Amino acid sequence: MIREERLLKVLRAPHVSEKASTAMEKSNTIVLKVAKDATKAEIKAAVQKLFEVEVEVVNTLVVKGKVKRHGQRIGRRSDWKKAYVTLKEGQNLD
Amino acid sequence: AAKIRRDDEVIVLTGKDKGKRGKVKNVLSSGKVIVEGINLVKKHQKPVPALNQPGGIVEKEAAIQVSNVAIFNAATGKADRVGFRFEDGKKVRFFKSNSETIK
Amino acid sequence: KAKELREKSVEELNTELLNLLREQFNLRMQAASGQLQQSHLLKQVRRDVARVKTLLNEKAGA
Amino acid sequence: MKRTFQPSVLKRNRSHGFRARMATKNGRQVLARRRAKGRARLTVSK
Amino acid sequence: SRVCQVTGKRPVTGNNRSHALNATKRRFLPNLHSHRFWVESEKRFVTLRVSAKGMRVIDKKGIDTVLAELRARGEKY
RNA sequence: UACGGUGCUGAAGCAACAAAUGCCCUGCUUCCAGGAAAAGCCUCUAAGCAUCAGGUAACAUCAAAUCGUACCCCAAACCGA
RNA sequence: CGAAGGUGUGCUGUGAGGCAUGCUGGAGGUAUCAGAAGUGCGAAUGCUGACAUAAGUAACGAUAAAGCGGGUGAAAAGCCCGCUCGCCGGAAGACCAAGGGUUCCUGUCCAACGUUAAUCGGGGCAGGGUGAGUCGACCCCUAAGGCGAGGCCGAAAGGCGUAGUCGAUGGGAAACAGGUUAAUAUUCCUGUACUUGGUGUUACUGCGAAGGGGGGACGGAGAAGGCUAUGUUGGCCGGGCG
RNA sequence: UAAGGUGAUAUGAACCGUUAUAACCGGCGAUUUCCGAAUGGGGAAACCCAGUGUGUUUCGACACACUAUCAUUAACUGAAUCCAUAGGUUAAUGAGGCGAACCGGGGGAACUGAAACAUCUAAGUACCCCGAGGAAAAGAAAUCAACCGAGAUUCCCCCAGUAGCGGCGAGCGAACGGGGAGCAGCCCAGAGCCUGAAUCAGUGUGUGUGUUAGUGGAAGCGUCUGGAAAGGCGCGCGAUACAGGGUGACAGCCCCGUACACAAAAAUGCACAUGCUGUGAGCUCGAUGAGUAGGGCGGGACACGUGGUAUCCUGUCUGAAUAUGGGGGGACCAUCCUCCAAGGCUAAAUACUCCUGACUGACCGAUAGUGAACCAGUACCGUGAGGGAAAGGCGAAAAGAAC
Repeated sequence: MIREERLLKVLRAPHVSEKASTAMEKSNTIVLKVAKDATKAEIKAAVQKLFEVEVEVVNTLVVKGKVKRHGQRIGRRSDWKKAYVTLKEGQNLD
Repeated sequence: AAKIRRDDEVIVLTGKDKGKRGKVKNVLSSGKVIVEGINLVKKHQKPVPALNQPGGIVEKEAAIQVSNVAIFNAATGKADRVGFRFEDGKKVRFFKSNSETIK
Repeated sequence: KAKELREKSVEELNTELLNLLREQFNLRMQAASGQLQQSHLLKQVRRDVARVKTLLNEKAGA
Repeated sequence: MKRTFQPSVLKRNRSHGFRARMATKNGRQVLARRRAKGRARLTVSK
Repeated sequence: SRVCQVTGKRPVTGNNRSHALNATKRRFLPNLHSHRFWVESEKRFVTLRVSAKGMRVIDKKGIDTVLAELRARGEKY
């Protein structure tokens, strides 16, 4: 049982990319940016409540931040957690 | 306690537009005002495809120091200095010369 | 808004907070896409939430 | 030719890392000194 | 640590002076000894690492008094 | 046919011989220089509990989180400026 | 109506120097007589920066090796495609650990970086990319060793060490084949599996550990025999008739 | 406090706000991830893994609190062993770590000087360690003095480079006494009377005065040069304000300020005033700090190196008298003088500046001044401790050069 408030905080964004699109189309799997602390179960819960859609399974991974250079000064982008969430057969997501 | 404000008509004490007049357009945190029609510069605006800008020699209003302008008193027909005083529990500006309140 | 929200119960407050959170979430969802063309909204919502939280704390043991 | 530095992360940490430094008085002193100096990287710890 | 429990005698530093006055640092340890002292009131032996001077003091005063003093000082025995 | 590829389709698919330093082998034979530990695992009971829990029996269901996963790796990416 | 500074000129003093003035410069300077000194540089194999010399000289980092056609382009010995040639093949191939930490893939740019050119790049910029119950870590267990309640010892700091607790390089449950991405895969998909936990069950009925026992649990060398990986030949199947 | 705002490189976007919950500034609150004394256990810091309890559940799980060690006190429990004690489990209170210098204590060099070198010097310095405070330490005569007297400690100037010490070398170097800064004295070794009597600490209240935002705050125009006037030349005015900074060149009167006069809902420092809690004052009688003082042996400190060496401290072995007594007066004795050790407390004058504010400089002005005017303890170097740079200036205004 995850708290409503917690759930709302978990899910950061949808992730747009070719791969993501492919996943959505073929495998019925949505690619989300989620909180770095968000566990799989929590993510699933969030998905179910907040998008109103049955979840088969969630795979997560941590994306490491790229090191960049703004002019002369070096600086690193933040790490962030990506989640492939596979929706059950016949579940169409808006 | 700022003697010149957004909608005041001012007269210029110094510079190329000295003697001229104009309504303050806006006042900057740096201690400079931009007055309508006074200090003009012919900026060469570089075109950009986005934002629908054609780009040309645009004549715009550059800033001027607040110290360089003065609040004009319509009655005297001259530039004046501004003082502050409390009328009915509320601070108000007044012309030093003639002692009348700014309204 | 704090003076208005101060005249409320705990339960009432909680619901409001929840609503605010939901709104924020929605905004975030929109923001990520090209839907939200009113960025200040997000800023507002967070502030509101914070205020609500503060109020709650004041009520419960202060 | 086998050169002197032959890196190993665990070894480095055990040797020089924060916890090791903390463990002893001299280590602590070193840390303090570093702090005083204004070092950004107080220890070898990543 | 070589410390008489009754008297508080620690080691103190000093010199060996030779015949040619060659100072070299040395210590002066106290004449410590662990000794079981019979405590007549409690009816048990209390072991104390004590100097010969400490022993003498005890003899003079009474072990009980010494014990009390120690207690006051916050010292286990 | 975006000359990158994509979609459909698809025969036979056996036998003999040779064969490891790999496996049986944590084996066997032998030698003296005489060859880790602890848990998992199996088992025995004590205090206990006593007709409850616990144990094994299948069956149902739920569970398995977290972090790593790119790329180089006898090297142009590591140690040698 | 042009300060200091810079740079010429003229005059002047026995000298250190001084005065005047053209150009440059664009805002400070300072008589006099006193006062105080970070008060004068050619040398210290002085210190810092700049710039020479050798000199457009040596070298351009394995003597595995190139040639041509087409493409793109401002431009092609070097990039892409093609056909030849050559080199490695117990490696100069493939997969990992360690270590690195985005170098991966795509688009784009060629100032600098690349010992030449560069359209190319491990270079610049932007975007994308790392999916696990069963692989590894974590986790349970311990070795060498470390820390170590009390404790023993020590001017202080601290040393040693019991109970314990950490410590892999060792012991401990479980997944395979195929397909797929520009870039991940025993992680995605397809098929077919396995594991050990709870919870609930009906069925039964001695369970229970910080303890006992077993097991785990182990050397070198040698010898075979049985195997498979793998390879060869034949058969088969498809294509071929130079 | 406000008419302007949403920190900076750094614009833009989307917005808020204008007479008062925009923004800004100050008081008191709230929130305050993880690591770090780090404290539930562990650990390769910013990570891994728990236990217990209280609530919830859509019954998959959640949440949030507590759980270090030591010291001390209390409660319960509890061996060998009868009672006990050790031990054990809880509970409460405190501690822990960091920090410039200064301060007290525990340890403690060498280079060097002596033209070598060993006593000696350097020096109780550097350094290490423990502890404390805004200061610390010391402190209320068993002190000096000299037959006159002084009257706790600390600090400054003299005394004096004197007297001394000293391989009588190199060097070290007082005191008495005088002038100043500041000055304060108290309690326990114990019981009688009287009973709340001075003082101190914590803690409320009241007053005064700071501090932490602030408010008002004088008086100038014309003309010439010029890109621009604050400059020149005219004629004015303010000044308890001609400190300083800015403004298109040098401004008392353009701006910000300055002198001067005012200001605090709230928090808080310091003075007195006062309430409450603890603390006991004055009087009489006494009592008057023993392994101590001294001594021997060994060291150390005293300017004083064992010397003819007083005095202090003590590792070691001894060991009085106890006011009819004892200490000291620089070997020692006698006389006299002077003080009362072996229990404590104590403000001031003194030391220092990581830090805050204000002001000043015959201090520097980018190879100077901090290492660092600049995103510097950074880049870079090093396994690590550690080392450690370079680099300021367009213009008045970006008007930063459309085509």
